[PDB]
Amino acid sequence: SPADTNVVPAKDAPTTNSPPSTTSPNQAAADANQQQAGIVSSQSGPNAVGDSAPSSSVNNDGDIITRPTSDSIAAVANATKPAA
Repeated sequence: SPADTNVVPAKDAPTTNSPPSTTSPNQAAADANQQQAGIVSSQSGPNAVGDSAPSSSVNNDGDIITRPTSDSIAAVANATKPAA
């Protein structure tokens, strides 16, 4: 029974479920993933307490991004263009 014999991490899996948050990026994501898996809260006790998941917002550096790393470089760049 194929399409089962071979299952690999989905496209961009690290941070798929990760919800667009500005409060606790990781916690918020370690939860979308939590409910996502279907694992009820009351079921996993101590575990689902202090935990993080890669977040779709957190970006590669600590900083809690609010838009693509690229469109952010684009902001700084644009805001600096003396009249040719």
